[PDB]
Amino acid sequence: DIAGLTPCSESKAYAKLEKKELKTLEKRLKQYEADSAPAVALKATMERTKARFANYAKAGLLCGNDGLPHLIADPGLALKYGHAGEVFIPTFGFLYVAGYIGYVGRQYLIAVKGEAKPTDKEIIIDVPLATKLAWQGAGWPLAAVQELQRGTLLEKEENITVSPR
Amino acid sequence: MKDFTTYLSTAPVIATIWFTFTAGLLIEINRYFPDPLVF
Amino acid sequence: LPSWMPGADLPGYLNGTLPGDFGFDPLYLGQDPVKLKWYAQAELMNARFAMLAVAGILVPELLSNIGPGAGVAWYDAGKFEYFAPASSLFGVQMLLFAWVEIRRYQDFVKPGSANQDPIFTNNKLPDGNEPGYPGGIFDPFGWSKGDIKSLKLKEIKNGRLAMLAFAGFIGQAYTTGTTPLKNLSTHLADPWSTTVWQNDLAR
Amino acid sequence: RPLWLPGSTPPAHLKGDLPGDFGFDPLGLGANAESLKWFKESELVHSRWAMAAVAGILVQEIVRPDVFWYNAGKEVESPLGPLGLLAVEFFLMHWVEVRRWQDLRKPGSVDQDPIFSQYKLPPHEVGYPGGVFAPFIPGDLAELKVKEIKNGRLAMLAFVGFVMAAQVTGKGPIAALQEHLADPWGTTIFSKAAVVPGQAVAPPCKIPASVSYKGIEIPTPCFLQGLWP
Amino acid sequence: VRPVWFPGNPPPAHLDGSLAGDYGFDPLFLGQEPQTLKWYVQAELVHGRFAMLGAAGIILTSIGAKVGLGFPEWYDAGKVVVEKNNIDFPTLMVIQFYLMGWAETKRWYDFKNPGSQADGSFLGFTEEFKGLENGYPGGRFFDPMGLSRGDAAKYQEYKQKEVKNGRLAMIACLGFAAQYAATGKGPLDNLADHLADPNHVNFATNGVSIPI
Amino acid sequence: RQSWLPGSQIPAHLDTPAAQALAGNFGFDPLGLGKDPVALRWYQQAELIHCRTAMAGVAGILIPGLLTKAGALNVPEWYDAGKVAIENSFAPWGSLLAVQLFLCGFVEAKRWQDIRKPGSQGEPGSFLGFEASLKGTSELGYPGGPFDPLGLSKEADKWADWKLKEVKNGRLAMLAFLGFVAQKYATGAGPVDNLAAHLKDPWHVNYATNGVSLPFL
Ligand code: CLA
Ligand code: CLA
Ligand SMILES: CC1=C[C@H](O)CC(C)(C)[C@H]1/C=C/C(C)=C/C=C/C(C)=C/C=C/C=C(C)/C=C/C=C(C)/C=C/C1=C(C)C[C@H](O)CC1(C)C
Ligand SMILES: CC1=C[C@H](O)CC(C)(C)[C@H]1/C=C/C(C)=C/C=C/C(C)=C/C=C/C=C(C)/C=C/C=C(C)/C=C/C1=C(C)C[C@H](O)CC1(C)C
Repeated sequence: DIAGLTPCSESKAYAKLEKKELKTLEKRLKQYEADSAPAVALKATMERTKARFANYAKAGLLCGNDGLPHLIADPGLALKYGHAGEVFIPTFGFLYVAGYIGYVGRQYLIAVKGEAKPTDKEIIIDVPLATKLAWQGAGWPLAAVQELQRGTLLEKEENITVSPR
Repeated sequence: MKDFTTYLSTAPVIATIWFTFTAGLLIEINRYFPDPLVF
Repeated sequence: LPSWMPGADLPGYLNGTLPGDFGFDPLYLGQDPVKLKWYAQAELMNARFAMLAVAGILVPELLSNIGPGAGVAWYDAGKFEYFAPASSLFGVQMLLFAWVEIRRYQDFVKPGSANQDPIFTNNKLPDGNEPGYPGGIFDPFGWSKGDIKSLKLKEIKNGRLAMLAFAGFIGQAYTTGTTPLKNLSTHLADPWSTTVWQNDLAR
Repeated sequence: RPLWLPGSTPPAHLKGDLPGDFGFDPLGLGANAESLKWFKESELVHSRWAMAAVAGILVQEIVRPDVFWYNAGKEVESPLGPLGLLAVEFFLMHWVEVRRWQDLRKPGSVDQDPIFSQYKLPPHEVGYPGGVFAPFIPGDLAELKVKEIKNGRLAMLAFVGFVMAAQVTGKGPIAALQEHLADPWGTTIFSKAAVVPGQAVAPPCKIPASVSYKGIEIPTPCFLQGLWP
Repeated sequence: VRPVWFPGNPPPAHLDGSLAGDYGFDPLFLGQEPQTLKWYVQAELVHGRFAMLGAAGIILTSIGAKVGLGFPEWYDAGKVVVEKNNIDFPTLMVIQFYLMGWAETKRWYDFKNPGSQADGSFLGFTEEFKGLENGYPGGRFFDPMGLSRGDAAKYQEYKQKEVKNGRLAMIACLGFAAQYAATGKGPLDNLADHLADPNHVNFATNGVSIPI
Repeated sequence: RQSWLPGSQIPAHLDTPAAQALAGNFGFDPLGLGKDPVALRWYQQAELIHCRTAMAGVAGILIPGLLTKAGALNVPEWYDAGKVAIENSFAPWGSLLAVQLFLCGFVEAKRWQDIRKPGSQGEPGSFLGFEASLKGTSELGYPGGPFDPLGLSKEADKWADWKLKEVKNGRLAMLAFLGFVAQKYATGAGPVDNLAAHLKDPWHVNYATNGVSLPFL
């Protein structure tokens, strides 16, 4: 398919690796009882192994010569061959939660600078104000692009600068 | 009790509680959704 | 003031200027007088078409059981020939009612402005305009001599009764599967074993 | 002024104003006046239905024996259908009840006949209509109201006694009184059941099961059947 | 003056005696702040009222289970109701969430803004969803027989009785749970066993409560 | 006044004359998106456009989907209508999408420059004869002229009522379209079929039983 990679459900080293992990787990399994808790834990392990290999073969991942899933990081090639779930949807999910954390921290900083003890509200966290901003932070991309377009996202050149500049 | 809540509002206690919540949330998600790599 | 429920507190905007003003508005739908004007005119129009509907459902069935091109039930009037398909009759109906309906609406928008005949410009309705109550050629037999406080009230009472009757005919027909005078004949044959609860539980 | 306990004190909201006022309110359910008007009306209505009920059960057992009043609704027969009788009772009782309730909530607002505008009911008090409802009065209302509430309280107690005696013995009130006269020491509620910290015994229910009427299969349970002695 | 939970010790400064059931019992000082004490008063009343309703259900169904009526025992009652009726479990749980969340959220925002649910925004109702005190919502719906607006000292007596019966039913429900966890039986069966052998059938013979 | 929660505090940006005079104001901004008045103007416009296209879309779902259960209008399911129509059609869907992108982009840019400047699209000379009838009507998002032919917006004593009916029917149609998408992914049948199933057995056929919407139970 992409880059000479076969799909994992078509790959043979993928099936060999699945069979090898089952072989190691059953060689460890064959030295216990039946209803014993080590045997129960190893059968749960084998169930999770089979479920994991079936889910990775179901998700349409691409395997190499080693039988291991390879990820495709190109928006157009991923959206063309059905691989947006591995890099593209995770990167927009990450950027949503990372801007969430950063915007809630920025709103807490701006809220606590407007008092007579900003360092005291930085050492001892104002929990109601922090939870208020943490719930209100869900509209952070809209609020961020609005603060961008008003010219209030950015401080002017009243910043601290060195002698050189 | 007010002073005990101020002590619980201090920085390392909130870092401990919040990282316990975040780590437990990720642990719970990895238990009920075992081994996620995509989507 | 004859109440719909004696002793109850009636809405203050209802004053007896409307025909059949009995103070019945539990949902307070007539608070705005503009909406009350629209609802009064719509009550008149739905009531008069329902009176014509109940007459046109009763009288052919009242004549089908006694001693005449068809004795077909009222809800099977579409499956009859009528010298033409029903689509052409739909088109004719919509043209003539487009004319008449928009003429009534222009009277309701501007009262005293839809009175004279457009082609034969000597013919004219008189200046007793009263939107919803035209007069003139629409009262050809010289009635309205009475105050009409009484005749308007009889008109809205028979109209409300026929609106309830037509909501009847739709409901009774959709439940029993049959014709309303045969439903009344069953309720006269055995009223004690043929009730709404009897048939509903016989489902 | 006689009391429910001679020597005690009545509650402060009970003075002797209403008929049948003997100072009996341990829970204090009439300290609100707006509540007490509703409960006076409800007491009168429960008392009148219970008096008519005890009269019906007594005259029914006297006139027509081998018909058990707890099963008259089962073993009655009529060409009048059950849903037809229930529909007539539904509409006519909804009418009468809503007229009386409107007189309650608006005092003296449904006095006039709706069909015949000549006839108007005179001014009165709530619960005691008068007029055509009372064509004939023997004596004075200041004692007849007391007699009415006393007979009505006694008949409410009589009706719950009829229901419990019918569920425990299985016979009518006159037949159960004949049983208590045939064996007074041996046929009492003390003589049928007892609870001791060792063991407890309850009387068997004489009303069998879900009653098979004409396809409805009415379930017929006994009242608080796990809590009888 | 007033009887304290622990005779000899003075009561704390935040527990004065104005509240019903005020015995000065706060050794962990969980209600020093007046807003937190207000919220805990209302939580105590809600837990108590659910425990009274629950314990009456336990007792009546267990009486009807020992006397041969066919009532289940309360640790099997939900399963046999769902399985013997035509009831699916998660839809009944979601309908419970809907109704209880509506009512509960009305209670929440009347705690927050104290007279605000009597504005008429719910269907047309005004002053019938106004509260009387903290956790005492007596109008026409919640106090229909109307005992809170006549004989105020007797109503204070009823507040005292309500708090005492609620604490008694909370420890009774903790009872029923612990009794079932130990013996694996119905609680009125346990009461029958204690009436049979008081000296020999008890928690010192269950073999669980004291494992020595 | 009326609110989405009785007893909750109304946000201070939704309690001003400019916010209270808008349409459908119930104080619902818990995420605080409209604290900026320029943002609230832009979001008013975005709500109006999503309302109107959601009503038109949900009407195109429901009325063919209701009438296809009656006799006439054999119309496919709304998640199959694009395929059935493009089999019936003459053009490929790419060319049809390109034509609708150009034709929508023109009109959209007209609305965009009207949002930027209210008295903008009435330049004398910029249009052949459109230019006189392409100003606003003193309230942005509510144009006049060829839009609104029948003159229903002429009487001032009906005007807030028409506004509030529009914003309620629009929000309800947006809920309807999100429902159409959700039900389609969960059940696999059409929305009229979902309504027929909830009417046939309400206590057993719902989102608590479909095995998708809450899978913990
Ligand atoms: C980080 C840098 C980067 C690099 C090195 C690539 C590399 C590639 N892109 Mg990707 N792309 C990227 C980021 C990048 N992309 C980003 C950020 C986007 C979203 C804007 C895209 C959206 C995109 C689309 C829609 C497509 C590609 C495609 C490609 C492949 C061929 C095009 C090429 O050689 O242009 C060199 C790359 C750059 C100069 C970076 C800018 C990318 C621009 C914005 C898009 C280029 C698309 C191109 C015009 C389409 C060519 C069609 C092809 C059949 C000839 C190549 C592997 C095409 C493909 O699938 O090939 C099989 C394709 O259709 N890209
Ligand atoms: C049918 C219901 C009923 C109702 C609504 C009333 C109402 C009233 N009674 Mg009357 N009473 C009744 C039946 C009723 N009574 C019966 C059957 C008897 C004979 C035992 C009496 C004997 C009696 C006396 C001696 C007096 C009253 C008085 C009153 C008035 C004031 C007391 C009060 O406020 O409590 C309101 C009462 C209720 C709200 C009803 C109680 C409802 C609870 C929740 C049920 C508990 C009953 C319990 C299950 C026992 C049932 C019977 C048992 C043997 C099985 C009030 C109008 C006093 C009075 O007339 O002063 C003006 C007074 O002195 N009652
Ligand atoms: C005060 C204080 C103070 C200081 O500061 C500190 C300290 C000391 C800590 C504190 C104390 C505390 C405590 C003691 C607590 C406890 C609690 C409880 C027990 C509760 C319960 C509570 C309880 C509850 C609610 C309960 C409820 C119940 C219920 C509903 C039930 C139900 C049911 C029934 C009917 C039957 C069925 O079949 C089943 C069921 C379903 C099961
Ligand atoms: C307000 C606020 C505020 C605060 O602060 C925060 C928060 C809360 C976040 C917020 C909220 C939000 C929300 C809820 C949103 C939602 C929305 C929606 C739903 C939309 C839709 C929307 C929707 C829409 C538009 C839609 C439209 C549709 C359409 C056109 C359709 C079309 C069609 C048709 C006809 C048919 C064919 O065959 C197909 C198709 C093609 C398919």
